[PDB]
Amino acid sequence: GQDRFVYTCNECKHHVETRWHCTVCEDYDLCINCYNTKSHAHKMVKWGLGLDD
Amino acid sequence: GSMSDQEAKPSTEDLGDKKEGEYIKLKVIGQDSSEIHFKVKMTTHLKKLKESYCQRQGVPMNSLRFLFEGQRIADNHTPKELGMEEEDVIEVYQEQTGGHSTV
Ligand SMILES: [Zn+2]
Ligand SMILES: [Zn+2]
Repeated sequence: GQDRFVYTCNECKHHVETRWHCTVCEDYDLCINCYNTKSHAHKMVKWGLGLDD
Repeated sequence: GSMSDQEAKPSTEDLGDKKEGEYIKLKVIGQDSSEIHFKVKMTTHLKKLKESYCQRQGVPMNSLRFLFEGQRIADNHTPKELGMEEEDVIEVYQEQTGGHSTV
């Protein structure tokens, strides 16, 4: 499913209008910055629960 | 436990050991005759790249231009588009040398 981005990133502590949660590594959360820089693929599932707009 | 189920890897195909992840290959080639080959870290606005090249040579704010793909982009953003993996190529145009030549 697809929803808002109400979440945070534990790699830089700077959530950004987006959040990808890697399963294989579990309890692992990445933002648009760390994800682009680190290059951590792993079938991530976008998790959100806020208002999109 | 073994490197490969078959037996062993040729190692020939894989030469050297580089991350080739954090860093990317960004270069420029103006019409005049410029050839630069180097890698820059991808964690800051592309500005921290052309700024060194531009300052050490010339500023785009006149003749020199940086075309990321098929348009013009600002140097105050990073997540706007960039998102390069490794092979990052930027085209530039030089109307004038800015020196030596009268025009
Ligand atoms: Zn982050
Ligand atoms: Zn992972």
